[PDB]
Amino acid sequence: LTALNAISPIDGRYVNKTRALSPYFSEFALTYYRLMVEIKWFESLAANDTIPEVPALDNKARKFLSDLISNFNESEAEKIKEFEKQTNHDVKAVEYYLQDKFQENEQLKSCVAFIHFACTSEDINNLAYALMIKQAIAQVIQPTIAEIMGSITLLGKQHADVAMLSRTHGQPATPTTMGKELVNFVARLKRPQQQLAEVLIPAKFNGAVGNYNAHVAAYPEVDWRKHCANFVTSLGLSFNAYTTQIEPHDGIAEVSQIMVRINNILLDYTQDIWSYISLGYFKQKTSSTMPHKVNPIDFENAEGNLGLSNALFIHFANKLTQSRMQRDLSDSTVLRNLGVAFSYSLIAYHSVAKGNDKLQINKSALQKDLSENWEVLAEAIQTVMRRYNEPNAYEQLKELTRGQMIDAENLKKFIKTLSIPEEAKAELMKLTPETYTGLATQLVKAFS
Amino acid sequence: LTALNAISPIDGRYVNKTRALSPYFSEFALTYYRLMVEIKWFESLAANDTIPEVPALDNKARKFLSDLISNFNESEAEKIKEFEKQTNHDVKAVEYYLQDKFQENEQLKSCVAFIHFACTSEDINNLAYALMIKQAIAQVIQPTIAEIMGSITLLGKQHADVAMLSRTHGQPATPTTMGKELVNFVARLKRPQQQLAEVLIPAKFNGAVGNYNAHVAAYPEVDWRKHCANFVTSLGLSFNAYTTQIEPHDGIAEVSQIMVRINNILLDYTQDIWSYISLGYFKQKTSSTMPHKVNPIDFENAEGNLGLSNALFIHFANKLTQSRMQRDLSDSTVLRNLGVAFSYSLIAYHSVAKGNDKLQINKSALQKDLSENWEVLAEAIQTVMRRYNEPNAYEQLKELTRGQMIDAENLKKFIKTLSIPEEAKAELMKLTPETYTGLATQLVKAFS
Amino acid sequence: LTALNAISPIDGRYVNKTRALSPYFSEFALTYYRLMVEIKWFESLAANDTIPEVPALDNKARKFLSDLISNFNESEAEKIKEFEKQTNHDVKAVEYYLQDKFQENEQLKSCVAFIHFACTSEDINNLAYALMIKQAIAQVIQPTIAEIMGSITLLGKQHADVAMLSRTHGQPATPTTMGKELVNFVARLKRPQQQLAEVLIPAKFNGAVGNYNAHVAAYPEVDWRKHCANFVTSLGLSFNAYTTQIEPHDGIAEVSQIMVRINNILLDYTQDIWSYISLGYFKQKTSSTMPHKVNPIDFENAEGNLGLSNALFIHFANKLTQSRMQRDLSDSTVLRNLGVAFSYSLIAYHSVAKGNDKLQINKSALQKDLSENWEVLAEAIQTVMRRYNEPNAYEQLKELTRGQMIDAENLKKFIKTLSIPEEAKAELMKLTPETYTGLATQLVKAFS
Amino acid sequence: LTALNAISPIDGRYVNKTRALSPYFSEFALTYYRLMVEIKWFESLAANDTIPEVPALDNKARKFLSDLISNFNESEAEKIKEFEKQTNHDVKAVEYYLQDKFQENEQLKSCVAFIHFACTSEDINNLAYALMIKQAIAQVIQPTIAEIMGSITLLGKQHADVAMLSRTHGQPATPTTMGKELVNFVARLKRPQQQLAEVLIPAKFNGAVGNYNAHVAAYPEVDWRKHCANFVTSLGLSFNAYTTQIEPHDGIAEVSQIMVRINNILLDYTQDIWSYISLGYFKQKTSSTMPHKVNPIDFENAEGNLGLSNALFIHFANKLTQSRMQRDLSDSTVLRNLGVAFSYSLIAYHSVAKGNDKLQINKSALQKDLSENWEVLAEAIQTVMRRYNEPNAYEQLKELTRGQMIDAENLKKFIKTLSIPEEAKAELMKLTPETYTGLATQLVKAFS
Repeated sequence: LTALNAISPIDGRYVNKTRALSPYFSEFALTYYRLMVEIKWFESLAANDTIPEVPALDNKARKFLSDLISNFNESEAEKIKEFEKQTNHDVKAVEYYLQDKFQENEQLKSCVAFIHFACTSEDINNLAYALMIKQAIAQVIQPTIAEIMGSITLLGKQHADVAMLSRTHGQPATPTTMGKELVNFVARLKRPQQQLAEVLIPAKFNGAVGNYNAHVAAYPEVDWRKHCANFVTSLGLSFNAYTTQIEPHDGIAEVSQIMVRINNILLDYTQDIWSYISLGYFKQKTSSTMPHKVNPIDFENAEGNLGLSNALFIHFANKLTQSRMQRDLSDSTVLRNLGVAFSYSLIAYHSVAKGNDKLQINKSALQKDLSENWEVLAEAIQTVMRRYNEPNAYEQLKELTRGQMIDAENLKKFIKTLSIPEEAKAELMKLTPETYTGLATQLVKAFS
Repeated sequence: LTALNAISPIDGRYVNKTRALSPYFSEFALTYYRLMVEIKWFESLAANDTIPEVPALDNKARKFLSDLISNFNESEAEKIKEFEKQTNHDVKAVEYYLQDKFQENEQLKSCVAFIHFACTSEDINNLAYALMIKQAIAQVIQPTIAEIMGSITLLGKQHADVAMLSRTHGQPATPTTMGKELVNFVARLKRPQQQLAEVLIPAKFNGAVGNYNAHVAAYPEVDWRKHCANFVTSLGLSFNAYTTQIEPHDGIAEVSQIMVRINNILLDYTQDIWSYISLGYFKQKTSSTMPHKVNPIDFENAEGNLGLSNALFIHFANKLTQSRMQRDLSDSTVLRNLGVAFSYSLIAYHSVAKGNDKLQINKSALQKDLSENWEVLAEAIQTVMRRYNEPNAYEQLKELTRGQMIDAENLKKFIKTLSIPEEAKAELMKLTPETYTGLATQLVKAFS
Repeated sequence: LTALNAISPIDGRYVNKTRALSPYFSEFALTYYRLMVEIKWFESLAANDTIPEVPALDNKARKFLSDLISNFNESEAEKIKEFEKQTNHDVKAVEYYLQDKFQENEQLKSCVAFIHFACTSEDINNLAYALMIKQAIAQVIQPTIAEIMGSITLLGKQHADVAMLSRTHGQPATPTTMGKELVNFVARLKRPQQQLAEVLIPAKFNGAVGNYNAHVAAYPEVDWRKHCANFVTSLGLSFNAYTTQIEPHDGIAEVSQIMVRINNILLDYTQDIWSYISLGYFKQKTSSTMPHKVNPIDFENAEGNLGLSNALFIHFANKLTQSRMQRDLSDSTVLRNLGVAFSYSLIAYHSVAKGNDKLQINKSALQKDLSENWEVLAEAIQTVMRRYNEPNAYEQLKELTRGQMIDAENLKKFIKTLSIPEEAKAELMKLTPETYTGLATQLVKAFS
Repeated sequence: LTALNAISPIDGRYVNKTRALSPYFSEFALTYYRLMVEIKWFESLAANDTIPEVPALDNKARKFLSDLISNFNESEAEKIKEFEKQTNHDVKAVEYYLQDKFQENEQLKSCVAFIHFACTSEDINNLAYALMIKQAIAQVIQPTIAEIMGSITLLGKQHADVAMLSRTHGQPATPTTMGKELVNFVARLKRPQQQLAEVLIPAKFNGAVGNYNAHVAAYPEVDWRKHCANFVTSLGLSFNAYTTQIEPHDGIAEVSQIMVRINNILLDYTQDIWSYISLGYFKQKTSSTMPHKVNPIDFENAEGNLGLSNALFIHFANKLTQSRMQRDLSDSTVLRNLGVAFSYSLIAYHSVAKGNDKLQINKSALQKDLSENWEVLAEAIQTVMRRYNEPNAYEQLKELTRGQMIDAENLKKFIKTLSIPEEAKAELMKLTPETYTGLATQLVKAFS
């Protein structure tokens, strides 16, 4: 396999864009996390007083186990792969590897029967996946989304006071500012971004079918529910007390849906930026002094990848949350694809950041449009009329706007014919589209 | 239109099952909520000291406005429909109606210019829909889901101690209890049910494009952001400070996804109950004394409706969250269908409740299966072996289980050949599949 | 139920837009088609020589049965509903109704035991639904799509020669004509429209589980496969020889996917028209002589409804095509919603037709844009250079276009500096953006 | 990149299962097909009499071009990648490569200006993708589906006469045969499999925006529509005369939907096989002589991958079929993922084939169930009653079946109490559930 011959663009065309996820989602990562889980389980038994058959671990034993995790590499992963030759269960190959390693330590040599003690394969797998999700989000996904938010915020702040014609149903409307329109997207991102950071990833640890049966058979006297809760919560996960063989994956569905919400806001953003480029509101920043068009390719690339990511995330939320009776195995193969969904998202985020850095505001395009659309002041005139209790204020302005092409002159002429205080007239005669932006700039400044 | 000739089964075949939603989602409801919003806006202006042009409302005026809402009916809705003849905007027809009504009150007669003051149609619509969603969830949806949860919980409690063979990949596995398997579903429902109750429905109120432009044109001196925040929050909604013409609908997406999560757990439930019926684990409760099969039709009906509801909820979350620039109108028609999605859910909930009430446990079916599958004790033997540091405990039991058809006799014989303490042997020889349920019943009792 | 209180906008806000579908999809329609199917089955037995126990029907008997179908009304539907009080199966209520009616005819009085002979409920239901689909498509859906195609074609023909600036990635590109851009959509619609017309709707008729078991028990000597094939094919349907209790619904999936393909082309159309309106390329046709903006609301309404229709059609294709073993009943409730999906489509088609009729071309907007974008001729210059074997033709024009703002003057100046035949220069100096439309108009004229 | 560190299981865990697709979908494949398209275009110009500026190619020139395609390798792909350093468009790098190669041939040296003559990048890309799709389907996908169909057919034929209890709504029903139930799936696969083989993949070739503008600028006298039609149809593709810059991708949507239809039938199959395994109807074929359970893992793996494939195929059909105006670029990145969808399908097909080969019928399980469910003969008794005009035949059998547990004895006793011919009684008294399979075996034998 080379990136040239890869079928998926995640490991092919975009291989350099997605590498950050490889330590979390890959056959190597899954092996690393299963190994970590098996060792940490064994350690939890050594740490428990009511399980005297596993003695407390001494300095040298702790370090040996610690070193298995920090020294884990391709070579060692291949060794575990070697053991898969013998087993029905991949997870069993990790137990075999550990049995092998325990021989190298005087104290551990003796304790091999307690590796994977009372566990089912899914006890190990669900924890491994819970940790992969938790860490991919904490180290890669949440920080990247934070960066995109900062990027759009910076653009919003910079263009806080840049007046702009609105378009509602595609057509000239009450003005805003470019920075306000940009800040609106960051405001939408805040809630699901915080939700993404805060979700504790669910995990269970309770034997074959969720009832600690084998645990209780061997150690009726150990408080297994307490032991397993403390084990799982020690890893920074959300202990699920109530499961079958599998953790039911509703937490994966929740995380998938948070990602969908984020991706859809960003989808909306890429489509609006593309429109602003189309209108010439942005040009390329970088003959050196001459204005040039910016190619919106990065936003179009993000747009395509955001949809692919959602396709998979939506599927996960729907499919993983049914499993026949105490479970069917059809979720296993699907879980190997969590990384693919996050990868399409990540590629999209990188594209948004890259496109954002190309944008330079084109003030003259924005000003041309405002100066051609004086009709957008009509509501200002109408609302001032209302204040002074003028009856048919809306109909009157509709009669005006539909009967002539409005500019400064006709507006002034209409205003004078109104029965409103002279000061009120004067203020309306000062109004221009570029100065009818309401609280747009104030809202941008207030935004954090 | 009669229910016989309706195209949608929501207003046809299932008309009686869905009526509870009509006061929240229907052209009548939308009119009622727009009217309420317009009146409450007008009242907020009267209540504001910095807007002296609308005087504080006296006893009689408050009651008149109050009465417009409580006395609203088909007759009045038809009257508003009458005004739609004149207008581009449906919401405008409500203003016309109110202009008409204000004539009937000495004080209100004078204040007609302040109805819909500085508002855009979408200010009224988004609030109306926010309230419809909020109240449909608070009065109908959340309580119905609470009822389904209670129903499954009661079944779980009743069958807490009823031993049952598990099936993993469809095949005999470590035992559980029927009540434990039922409680697992309620445990999954807890989190999204609480999330459904807690979501404050987003709403905005800020003029044509989100910047209070018309407000500021007429009243530069009024703190509009404060006024509008207090207005929206007074209604029990989540004020959105940052919008275009529309509220961006990410809250609708969040609510839709919570509903999807709930529906998927219930989808899983209907499919498992169907399987338990298929296995004869349940029979009909209601020749009077003779056992009869229960027809799983109610669970199959729920299954079909849960999928339809999700189809729409998924669509809402994806489609409503993009809108071109300061908005396109394609969301309007889509919002008229929120009730349809909730209706498919509601029909499904009613079906689950109805099916649940038909289930009677069939103990002999459950016992037959346990007594035929002694192989499921193997892990108990293995894990006891591990405790006493016996080396190849897993391989030994695999060699046993794959070479003979296991019953009590072969098991006893194998156990005796083990090198474990005599007391350990004795306890394993007491074990039976129906008594190998681990902490299933303890977990059911602990469940709330 | 009134349209005001309906939850679904299909039977509410849009009740008048969707009535054409009521005779095909409604509880009344389903009853009508079940009745028709039961009668036509009974007639097929009378018509079979090897079934002498049902005598050939005489003039009076044929007319009596014929009249049951043509005289079917609300009153009669209510009577069948009356019998549902007694039955597990709705279809059984139709048999009871017919038993009742057969008493009114001397010959039929005697043959009541042969109503629903050897049938299962699903034999009747699948045929009823097959006919509802077949006829809704033949009478309503396919003709409406044909009308939309004609509408867009007429617009295309009218604007065949109207030069227009293209936009690729939102930005000025090689010109086309408005009519060519419109005709492109009709070209896409041709194939799935023909496919929609040609699909023969699958139907089966073979007893409880697909094997004619009950038929063969009573009449081992009758060729049931031949009888049932001829019965189903006589109705204009596609006989499925191989089924369980249900027809497996892959034909419904195929039809749903054809509808999805059509709806997506029309979705693309509504979005482009909205953009052309936004650019001012269209204005309202209908102060009388003054240009006015067209509001794109009809296209936005179509856009929203097309997505809703696809949401349901996609769901049907995925969900209806699994059914557990010899069937589960969860498809039943889902089938009652086929009409809802077609209804969202129909509302969208009506909206497209209505919007199309508002469009008037705005030539000056189109001409302004062409005259401002002479850079789009660059490829013409380059390709003429290639013809005369000029080496770096692309790089040279990129060097030109990126270094100055191109107009007629700079272009002429550049052209003269080329080493190409004098006649070649002269033809390029004649070129203008509005005259660089290639074969756009020729392709429009050729289109049918 | 190694398979261990790949994020996608397509190029990771399942790398060996998916390699067949690499020559069709990979950055290498895309380069190969772009190169082939560019060369074949150039050849089409040489072959055209009205384009004398490109002379007819001589033996040596044809072979040189031919050799570029057959000798294409990683080395050459890397060389094209080298040129991407200089270009905005990847396709341009192929032109540069060819310019380079043309130097090595006396005749071709002279014709470099005609490489990519009048083409746009998308002319090359859409053809390249059309060929990749066409060939992946013809060489890999359609033959693999053919193999799965044969596999299920063989199982159906082998078990043609093996009586089996049906289950409708999970519950005992009229018998069938195992082979009939299997053949039902192959019958469903026939139509979409033939449709998959027959679809001619759409492709266009017409310059920047679909109008041959640049072609006509340089060669007004050449019949470009005829030339390009013949070019595209010579490649075994479906010429699209009517496009913008892109081929509109409705053919990709059609192919995606055919794949969805196939995958859903196979999804249904994997779920039923899993149920038959659960019931013990199948055991493992391979202590040597003792019956052992078959683990349904291969069917569960297929189930998971079929859903992933559909997620992507559904997305393609919806998203690729809109593109803003004369096109946006967001489809480009999405097209790089066509292979991923086909790969999930292929992995699933391999799993189905692999699971099928493990199944051995377990006759005693099937016979036990039939012999315990004599109630399923009731409809036979009822239908024989109907034949001899017995009035309440259905109600009578319901009264029987609901009042006692039916076996051979009660049935015989009931039959004797009927007023039907003595021969009719005798034949019903011979009936047993295992002999009430109707035309199941006859239908299996007839199946091809």
